[PDB]
Amino acid sequence: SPADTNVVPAKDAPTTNSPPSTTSPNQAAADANQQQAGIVSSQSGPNAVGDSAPSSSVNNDGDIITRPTSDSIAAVANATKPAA
Repeated sequence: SPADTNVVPAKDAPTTNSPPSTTSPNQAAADANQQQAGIVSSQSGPNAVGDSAPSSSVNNDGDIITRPTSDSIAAVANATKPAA
């Protein structure tokens, strides 16, 4: 029974479920993933307490991004263009 014999991490899996948050990026994501898996809260006790998941917002550096790393470089760049 194929399409089962071979299952690999989905496209961009690290941070798929990760919800667009500005409060606790990781916690918020370690939860979308939590409910996502279907694992009820009351079921996993101590575990689902202090935990993080890669977040779709957190970006590669600590900083809690609010838009693509690229469109952010684009902001700084644009805001600096003396009249040719």
